[PDB]
Parts: sequence; C-alpha cells; structure tokens
Amino acid sequence: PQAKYRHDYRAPDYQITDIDLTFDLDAQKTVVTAVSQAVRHGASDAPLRLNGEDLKLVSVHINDEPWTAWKEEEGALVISNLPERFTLKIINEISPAANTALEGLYQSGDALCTQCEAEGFRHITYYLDRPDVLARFTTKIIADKIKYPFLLSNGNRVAQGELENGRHWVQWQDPFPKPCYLFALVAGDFDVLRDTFTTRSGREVALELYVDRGNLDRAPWAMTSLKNSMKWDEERFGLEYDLDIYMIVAVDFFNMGAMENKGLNIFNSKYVLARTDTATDKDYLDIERVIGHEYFHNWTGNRVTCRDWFQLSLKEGLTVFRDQEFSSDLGSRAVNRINNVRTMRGLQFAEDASPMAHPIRPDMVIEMNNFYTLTVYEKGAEVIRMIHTLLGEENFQKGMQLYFERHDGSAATCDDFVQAMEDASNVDLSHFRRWYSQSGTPIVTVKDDYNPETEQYTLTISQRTPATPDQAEKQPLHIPFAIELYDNEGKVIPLQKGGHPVNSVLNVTQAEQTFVFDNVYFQPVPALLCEFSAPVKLEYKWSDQQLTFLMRHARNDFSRWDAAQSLLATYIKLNVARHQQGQPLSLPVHVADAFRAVLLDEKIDPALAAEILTLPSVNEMAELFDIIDPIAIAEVREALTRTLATELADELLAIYNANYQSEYRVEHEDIAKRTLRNACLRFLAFGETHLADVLVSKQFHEANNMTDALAALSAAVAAQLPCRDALMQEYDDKWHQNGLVMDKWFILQATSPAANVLETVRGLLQHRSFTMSNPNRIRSLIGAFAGSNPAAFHAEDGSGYLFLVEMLTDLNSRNPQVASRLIEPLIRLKRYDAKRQEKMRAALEQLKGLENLSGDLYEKITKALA
Ligand code: NA
Ligand code: NA
Ligand code: NA
Ligand code: NA
Ligand SMILES: [Zn+2]
Repeated sequence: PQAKYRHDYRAPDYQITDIDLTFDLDAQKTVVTAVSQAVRHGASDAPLRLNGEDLKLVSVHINDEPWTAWKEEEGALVISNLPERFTLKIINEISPAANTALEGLYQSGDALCTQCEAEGFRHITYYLDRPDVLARFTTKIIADKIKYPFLLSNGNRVAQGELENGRHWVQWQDPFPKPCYLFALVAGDFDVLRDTFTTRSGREVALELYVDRGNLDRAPWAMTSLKNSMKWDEERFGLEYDLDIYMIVAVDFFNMGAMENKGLNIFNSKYVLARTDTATDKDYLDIERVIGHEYFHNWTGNRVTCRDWFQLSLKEGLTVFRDQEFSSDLGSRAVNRINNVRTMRGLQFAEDASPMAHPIRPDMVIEMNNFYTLTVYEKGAEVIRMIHTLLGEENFQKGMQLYFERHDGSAATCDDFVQAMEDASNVDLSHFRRWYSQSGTPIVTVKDDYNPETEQYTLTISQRTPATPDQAEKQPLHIPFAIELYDNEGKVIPLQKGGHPVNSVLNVTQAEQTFVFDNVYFQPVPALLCEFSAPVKLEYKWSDQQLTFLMRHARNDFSRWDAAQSLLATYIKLNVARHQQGQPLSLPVHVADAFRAVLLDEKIDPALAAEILTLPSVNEMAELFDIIDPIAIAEVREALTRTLATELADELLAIYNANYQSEYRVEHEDIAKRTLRNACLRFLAFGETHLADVLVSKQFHEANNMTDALAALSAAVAAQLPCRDALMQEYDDKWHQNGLVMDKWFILQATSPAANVLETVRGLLQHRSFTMSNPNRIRSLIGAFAGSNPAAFHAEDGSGYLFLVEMLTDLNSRNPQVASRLIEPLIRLKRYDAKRQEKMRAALEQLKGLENLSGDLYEKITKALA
C-alpha cells in the first residue's frame, strides 16, 4: 500500500455535477445503477479514473452508448476517449451480507445501512470518491416491502411506488451538492419518534428518529438534545438548519460514533438510546455531545466541506470546538473544560509523542481511516480555541461569518479557514498557521522574578517542541499564554506596564522572551496558562503552598482544579519511584489537608469538588514519566486512593450522605451532587473493608438509576470487595440481553485489578452477550483490556501482548478499522522498558507477517517498528 501526500493535491481532471442512483436492495446481491453527469476540465487524453473497491462491474455506457474504451485496474475503472460533457452510466453489483468491515453498504442486524466516510462510497459504485467533487444526488431504492418497509436516503422524499412480488420503491432528492462521503442509505423496519422544531426564521423542520422496534422509550432524550442543538446553533452561531426533514437512525453495528450524512445522520446506538435504568449521567451528556456534534456538522462540514482528506481538522477540530461550546454553554463550563484538558494531556499528548504523531493537518497518509484521531479532533479543537482566545468571541463570529460567506457551497482548506479569521478580525495569524503544520507538544518553561525595589515582576518564557518521528525540524509557535497574578489576600493584581494596562493573554512567539509588569505591589502568586490557553506542557517550579493557595483563591474553577493536579503530580512521581524500590506511599500531611479542605468547603461548587477528588487516570499519570512503569502507576493510584480514604474517612462519609438525592434528574446541579457523592464512595470503597462492602452493596441495590448502580458496581470491582462477584452476577443475569448495558460490565471485567483478569477476559469471549461481529462489544472487552488495563496488558510475562495479537489476527480480516483502533496500545512500545519493548516489538513483527495484512494495520506497524 502506498502513501499519499498533501503536497500532491491537484484539482480533478473531471467533475460530476449530478448523480442518480438506483438501488435494487437485497442483502446477498444488491444491484447499483448510477447515472452521473460529468464534465472534463483537463486534457482530452486524460482518462477518467474512478475509484472502486470490491465491485462487480456489469456494464459501462457513455451517453447511452456501451463503452469499449476502459480498463479495470487495482482499485479503479479507467475510462478513455471521453467528450467534454457526457452521461456516464455504471451498473454494478455489491453484497452487503459479505461486508464485515462495515464500510460501504452493509448489514446491521436486519437493517441495511451505509458508511461512506472517508472512502466507503467507492465500495458501492465506481466514482470520483474524493471530497472536492460535489454533486446533486437523487437516490431511488427498491426493496422487499415486508423486510424493508422504510427506505431512506438524504434529502426529501419525492416519489414512491408499489411493484409486483411484494416490492416497493422510494426516491429521494437532496438538493444541496455534496461529496459522496455524505451519502447515506438505510433500509429496514423501525419505530420512529417524530417531532418538529421551528427555526428562528419560521421554517418548520420535521425531526424523525429511527430506532429498532421496541426502543421508542429510550429515544426522547436524543430528540430533546437535537432540539437543544438546533436552538443553540441559532443562539450562539446564527446558524439555522437548511432542509425540511432531519433524520437520525440508530444502528447497533457501527465502526464510528455517528455520522453527519446530510439530513440523514446514522448513529451508533450508544449515542442515542437512554433510559434512567440503562444509562449513566455520562451517557446522557455524551448523547447530548454527539447529537450536537453531528448536527453542527451541517455547516462546519456539509455546507462547507473539505477539499481533500488532509483538511479533515477543518471540519472536526471546528465541529469538536462547537460541541464543547454547546455542552459548556448548557452545563458547567468548568467541568467540560477540565474533562477536555484531561483528555488532551492524558491521551493526545501520548499520541503526539508516538510513532503515529502528526500535525492536525497531516502531510502524509496511507489509510485515511487511521487519521480520525485525538490529534485531528481534540488538538484540532484546541487550535480553534486558541484562535478564539486571540480574537475574542465577537471577531471569532465575524470570522465564522466570512468563512461561510466565502465558502458556502464548496470544499475548502484549513488555510482558507484561517484566512477568513485573520481577514475578518485583522489579527495576524501567519505565525499561528504553524500549529497546522507542526506535530508534537510544545513545552513552555517559565522562570520568574520579583523586584521589590521597582515593584516589577518579570516572566521569562521559553518554548521548545522536541523532535518527533515524523518531523526533524521544529520551530517556535504563536502560543497564547494566559496569566493572572494574585496578591496575598487572593485579589488579582492589574497587569500593566509603563502606565498602560497589558492584555493578560501573552503572545509567546519566540524561542525565548521576557515580559515585565509594573505596579505589582506584592510578590505575586501566578496562575499560568489559564484555562489551558494553549495545548502545551508547562514547566514551572511551584511550591506546594503556591498550589494550595491557588486551590483556595483562583478566580477560575479550572485553575483551582489545575493547581490540584500540579500538587498531585509531584507526589505521584515521588511514589512511583518509591514503589520501584519496594517502599510504601509517602505524602506530606499538608497535601491530604488540602483535600480535606475541598471536601468541607461549604461554598465550593460540588461539580468542581468532584473533579478535584477525581484522581488523574492511569493514562494521565503516565504522561508524567518518559518511561512508563504501568504496574507502579496502577499500584500508586490505588495506594493514594487508600491513603486518602483513611485520612479523610469521616469527612468523605459525611459528604457522601449530604449529597444523597431521592429523586433522579438529568439536570446539571443534580449531576454534580451525584458526581461528588460517587467520588466520595470510591474512596470509601478503599477504606475499612466491612463498611465499604456495606455502603457499596447497599447502593447497588437501592439505586434508582444506572449512574448510582454502576458507580457502586465499579467500586466493588476496583477495591475487590467481598460483594463483587455476587453483584456482577446480578447484573449479567438482569442485563445480558442488552448489549449497550453489558458493555459497561465488560469494561469493568476488562479493567479489573484482579490477578486472573486476563483469564477472565479470555473466557468472556464465549459470553452470551459478547460477539466479535460487533464493534461495541469488541471495544468494551478487548479494547478496554488493552487500552484501559495497562497494568495487565503489560504483564511482565507478555500474555497481554499475545492475547491482542490473537484478537488482531481475527480483526485484521474481519474489520480492519476496529483492528487499527485496538493496535494502538502496542504502537507505544518505545515508552516502556527494554524487556517490554522486546516483547511488543516481537508481537508487532508477528502481525506484520500476517498474510492479507490490512493497510490500516500496516501503516501503524511499520511506523512503530521504525
Ligand atoms: Na462537481
Ligand atoms: Na454554562
Ligand atoms: Na522565582
Ligand atoms: Na498516556
Ligand atoms: Zn465529526
């Protein structure tokens, strides 16, 4: 498989303006007829190359004349000797039942449905399967009426008929030109939740949400979220929906989370179905997030699309920013910000330090499905948020407005987006662009000095981005660096210089730079990189007391949490070294004191309290070290949890009981009390054993919702309490016929601290509720083991590596996309010790050797083994 390069982009030799598809649907053999109106822009001797994969070509016509001047190559149909304008007709055959990779047209349970991003449309017919070719689609679908009563595609339903032999047909017309990655088709039998939304402007939009028969009771929260999404995009961005129907379909078998197909979103059902006894607060808020995300794509993705796949972040970074703003506006801004930063530092930093490291705009791709990443998405969003930080909200919106004005109806580039923001705002983003072309995490170093003679405070800030496997050259970035300075009573000291105030977002543009501030009437405590103003690692020599000060006094809740993280980091690193030398936890008293203070602070927002009392994950902790000792990390996390549970036992139990709520609401104040409560429970599970087993058992049984029942079940697993096995059997017994609920249980099983966890996970491959045919199940069991049980995945004997190789040997042939997702923990070998590398290297070489090795895996394996 050969790599493609962004610098090689060039405009297509042909365009397609309109395509009329007829599908004669059957799960064994589907016949596709595709009539495309085409135009040659290039030279007469340039043939038309149509992408296609796994199609059985039946016929080729040009202006109705059967065509003799064409050849099939690997992945293409190359057609010669064409006129300047003409009607291409292709008839071909495909086979949804065979399609286990879940790419193109395929079978989800009894339904048929599509996935065309990034390059799945070429698995349905021969086409210009590149997102700078935009066309007007009409889609005619013919099928068995009993099997497939509902026949859906993008746009509006314009025609319909009955046929002989119990068949019927429906036709759809989507008036907006689109690249083919945005095509969808769905056939099957569903319950439908129908409702409507009226835009600011008076357009009445039919909303229709399709779910498997029996599941209508778990649809209204999605429906409600869609309406909140539409309303918010109006209020915040001035954007209204542009069609008359908005369809969403929930399918069980889906590689991604969900898909923004124009007017017909297809969703993994984990991001639609909720009921208080099946779904946690996290689930409700994730459904809100993803619904919004796909809805926001209607403009930042669909009405403006990507010129080529190297511009993926132009829609995803931006659309992620939008979902984060949505979720933040409607909920707790601070809790969303905190969580998003945990994700950035805890997972994405890891990716930017891996052999898969890339810029948010990649320069080289082998399999474009490997580039739907933490970097492109999350770091992408942080890049958008930096622009926002530099422009302020008003100029940002002006920029948005210019972007649409210039590019509505076409495919654009990341550079285009940046130029609109610059032009609209008059802020120079030349240097800022480097964020799009450079990979890796910059490290910002801050040294400071107070001068009491002159009442001045000097920050000396420097930056470097270490080399990455992909890029030997790095240069300084335009890094927006937000500060606040606190006096000894916790009041903010006005930033100023030479009698004029200074903006608190510093422009750190050079390798090294000094900032001087006047009228600093007291030696300040700084808050640095406020609200994570740039996606960088901060290096500053805090005292413990500067940090607890900030936890007490900082104006922004994020800063208070962030300070706690820095306080902990220090002692997480201490104790990992202590573990390695056979020593127990050490923790100064004043650290535990700081967390007592949080627990008992009467005025603190419980949303914040809960995050501060949520210890960094094992993945977050791992970014504190160049070489990860996954066993030491896991053990220290536990031991820190044990130590705090004992120091703070009385406090924890009190706060636990005080936040009891008899009523369940999906409401932001209730969620926060409940999140704090369950944080308290977690520590208590690691306390006196009998009281632990009682509290946890009790909650499991008394819970009137899944948030509380799972918090308890999860504590029972994590602390290994006597009630564990019995509680896990109750859950299995009650929930085994429900896959999305069981995923929760598989995740617990996979992430268990128990010594025989791998043996359990292997057996669970035969569990009644598991199946290798479903991505959600694969990920909940196998992926969670590999990815979220590092202590066991990295058992010193190599059993984890071997397990994953076995599973990947399957998935490489069955579903390469899920395979590539699952390989990721193996690609990180250079962060582990030599003996572990050698085993992981060997595992990777074994995979490299597989017969039909997928391009999805090849790209990652070869990068890892360089
Ligand atoms: Na076109
Ligand atoms: Na808010
Ligand atoms: Na200093
Ligand atoms: Na990590
Ligand atoms: Zn997206």
